[PDB]
Amino acid sequence: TRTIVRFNRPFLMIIVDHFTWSIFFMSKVTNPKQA
Amino acid sequence: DRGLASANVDFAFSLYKQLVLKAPDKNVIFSPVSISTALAFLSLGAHNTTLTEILKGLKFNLTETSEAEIHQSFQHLLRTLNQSSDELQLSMGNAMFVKEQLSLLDRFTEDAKRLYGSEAFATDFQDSAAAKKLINDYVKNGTRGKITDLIKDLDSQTMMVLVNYIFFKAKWEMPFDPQDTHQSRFYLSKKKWVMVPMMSLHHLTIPYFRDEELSCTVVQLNYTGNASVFFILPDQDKMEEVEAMLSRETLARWGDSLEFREIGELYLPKFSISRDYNLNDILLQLGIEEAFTSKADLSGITGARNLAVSQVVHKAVLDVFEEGTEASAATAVKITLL
Ligand SMILES: C[C@]12CC[C@H]3[C@@H](CCC4=CC(=O)CC[C@@]43C)[C@@H]1CC[C@@H]2O
Repeated sequence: TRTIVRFNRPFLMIIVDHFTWSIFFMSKVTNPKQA
Repeated sequence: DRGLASANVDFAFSLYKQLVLKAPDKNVIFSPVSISTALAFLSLGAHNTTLTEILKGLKFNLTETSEAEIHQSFQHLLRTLNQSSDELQLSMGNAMFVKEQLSLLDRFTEDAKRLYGSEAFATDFQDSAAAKKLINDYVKNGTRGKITDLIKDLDSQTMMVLVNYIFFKAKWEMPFDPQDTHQSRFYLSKKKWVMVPMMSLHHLTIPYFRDEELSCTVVQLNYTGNASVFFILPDQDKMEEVEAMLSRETLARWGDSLEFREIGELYLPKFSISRDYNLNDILLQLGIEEAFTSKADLSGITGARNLAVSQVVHKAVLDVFEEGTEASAATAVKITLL
């Protein structure tokens, strides 16, 4: 029973710097094709 | 550094919550560190209530830190972010565009160059189209063409614009193979989807945490270098519940709870999103009020109480693809006579 991680619904992204602990970017993807 | 991280992360999530509140159905993409730096830059010139509202809005605990501590911390952050690196492209710049006739305290211009790396460009805002193009070209150059139209409108009576940009281009530690990318469903809701290029990786061992209390799964994907992404995948219809728990404390718990796990398959869309924001209402909800009013105190800039913020704007772009990630953003603070 392997694990599967499937980002096929709204998800969050937090792009971070391990050096400074800065959050460079934060995102919610509700629709990758949203106008 | 320790207290700067904590304040900047608190600010990031507070900002996030207000953006979602303002537009609950929309993609979100922004750079917290860009906005924090642009407003810290602004606070260099603020006094009294205008000043403390900004520093407290940025989530700094003033019983534990001082103004000088904060600016020196941002100076050090900028130096660290702009260090040369062969692994990852990362840069942040600051600039100020001033009407030539405006008289500036030498202390302000010196501290701006020294602490925030800002030059002072003479700008004739009365020729608004040219002034607009110059600022937008500065941002376009800094973001390698990614942020093209940060300034949409520019009043002719503008006295000063403070600008921050950030540019980010990184390679995945474990990149996706484009031959494994196939059109697949992305569910906007339980019954509605769109078709997207779904990238995939197989048999990868990465930090992982199933958060049963919050009904979400957390994984960390690394870039080459010191950067990585926390991906948070709420169960179907649990996004708003996860969003309500977004905080420094929760991110710390997630970070301490990651354990390496073998993943059979990871599926991630290839996508590009962009958003631009008028942050005026957001910053007011966060307690930054006087800088916008006739009672604004920006006398650290000129020596007189003759300037007020009109608008703070922000634009960001996020591009995710098989080889890595490109993301950039810019923040502008528009300032008029009072
Ligand atoms: C989670 C993390 C360690 C904990 C950091 C986090 C960045 C945000 C943050 C700032 C703080 O001041 C508390 C700890 C945390 C939560 C770091 C990002 C990479 C690293 O793994």
